[PDB]
Amino acid sequence: RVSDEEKVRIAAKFITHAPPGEFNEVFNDVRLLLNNDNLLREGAAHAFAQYNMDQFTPVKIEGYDDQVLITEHGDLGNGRFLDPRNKISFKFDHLRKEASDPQPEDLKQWRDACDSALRAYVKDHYPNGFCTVYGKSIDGQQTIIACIESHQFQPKNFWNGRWRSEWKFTITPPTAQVAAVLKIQVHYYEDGNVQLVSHKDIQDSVQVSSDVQTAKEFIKIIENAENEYQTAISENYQTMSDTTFKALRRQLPVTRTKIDWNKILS
Amino acid sequence: ISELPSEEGKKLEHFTKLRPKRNKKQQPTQAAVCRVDEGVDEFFTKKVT
Amino acid sequence: SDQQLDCALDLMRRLPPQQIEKNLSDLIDLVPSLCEDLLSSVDQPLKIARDKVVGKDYLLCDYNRDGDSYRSPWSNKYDPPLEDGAMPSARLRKLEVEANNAFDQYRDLYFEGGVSSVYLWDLDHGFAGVILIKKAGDGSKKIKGCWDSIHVVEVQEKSSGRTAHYKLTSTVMLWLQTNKTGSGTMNLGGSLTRQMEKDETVSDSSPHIANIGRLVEDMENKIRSTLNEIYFGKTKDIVNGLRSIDAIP
Repeated sequence: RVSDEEKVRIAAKFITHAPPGEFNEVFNDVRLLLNNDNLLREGAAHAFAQYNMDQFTPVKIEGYDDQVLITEHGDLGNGRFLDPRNKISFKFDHLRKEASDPQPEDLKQWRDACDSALRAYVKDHYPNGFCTVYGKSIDGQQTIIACIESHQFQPKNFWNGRWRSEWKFTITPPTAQVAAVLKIQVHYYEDGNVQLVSHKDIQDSVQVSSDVQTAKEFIKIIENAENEYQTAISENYQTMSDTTFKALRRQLPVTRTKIDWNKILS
Repeated sequence: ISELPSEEGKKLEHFTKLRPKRNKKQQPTQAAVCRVDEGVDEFFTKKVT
Repeated sequence: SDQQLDCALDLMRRLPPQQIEKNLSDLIDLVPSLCEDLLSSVDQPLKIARDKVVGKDYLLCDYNRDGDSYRSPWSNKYDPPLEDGAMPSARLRKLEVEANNAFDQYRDLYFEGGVSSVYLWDLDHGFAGVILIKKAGDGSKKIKGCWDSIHVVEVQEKSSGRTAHYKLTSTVMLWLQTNKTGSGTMNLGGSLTRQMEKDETVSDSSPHIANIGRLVEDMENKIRSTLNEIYFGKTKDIVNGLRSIDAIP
């Protein structure tokens, strides 16, 4: 058997593997199975927060009308997160997914410009997208981090899906080393459980100039990459459809008719 | 902690519950005994960090 | 704990089906009292064992498992060897061998390759069977695919015996993956399940294996269609509602 420790380790593991829009169900299921809430509260605590940070969970702060992403880049420690757009800390509830207690906070010009071009870009290409841009120093180097989350939750028709992109431009003028991770997940669960799991890595090096000029190049670069990714995915679906699937099971035998089981059993 | 909101309308049904049952003589020692699956680990770990 | 089981099954409709094996064993560690039921309700990717004695392959599933051993439909032995594992009656073993042949022809006609296995076991008033099939792709176009069939059938013979009642519960696991500069890694996996319930005539001209086969056939024909709709149609349409190459009007 296993300890109550290993039990929550298992419980936490399951939660962080909750599919988009299904955190509440996975949570309800696990908590019933663990059957020990203060063990859950204690043990899965780190899980809840990871889930929201990994998933780039979006949240509305009453007062601002730009939704902010929970991301480990916004993690201010001690329950709070940063909103770089409006320069605020807010308390965040990982199970309710609510922001509260907005407080003021203290590459400004580049994150601003990048942010502007990215909002434009997101509103044009993602039906329900949000984004969040960070400017900070990672071990001596100045970096822009642009996260994008977009989803469609259709619980009543047993399906959910989510796109996340995360772009890191570490800036060493006149060059910027570009890193990005692209992730898409789709789950359809009517009379089954089918999931798409996809992700692509990008490493590149780029030119750098002025805040505003540079921002636009960054967004034009991002748009391009996310088209290749999306296009290639669509191509994969097509090859899978008309080539690979057909090689698995025929639609009918070569006799163009169903089986004669009398003949079979002879 | 408490029960969180569900927007699914109805419970999911499990058809495999109602399958025929086969009584064994010796019960399992482990759930597995002695790749579907490729790329899936790094989906949950990959990060620009 | 009929409630616990449900939660357990609900969870498994939600965790990436690609990791069913690890998730199931973790899940049983979480709730051991559900071991026996979790093992017969949760479908896993089929595995292949060699039957040394006859040097043929066969498929594994809880339905040919006893202890930590699996029984071959070829040699009818357990492996590793097992002291008194569940065995079909000699009557049933006979039919089972005939269902194996019958469904090997089925496999051939429809998959033109792959493996098949049929395991039967006795019931109070009739019997049950599970027909298992596995077919992998070639890796043509750098795309990997595997198809898994699990048909579990219950057969209720009535005292007349002129007819029987058949409960078929059918699962197909479809597994595709690819790594292209594209794109990147892409893994599309899962399974659909469906039930049927029919009364058919049992005679010399319409025997059990014929009735069962015809059911398994209608079913896969159906599911093949739905798998095609779900995988490359529905989940596709979902991806393309998250983001759009073309600027939105």
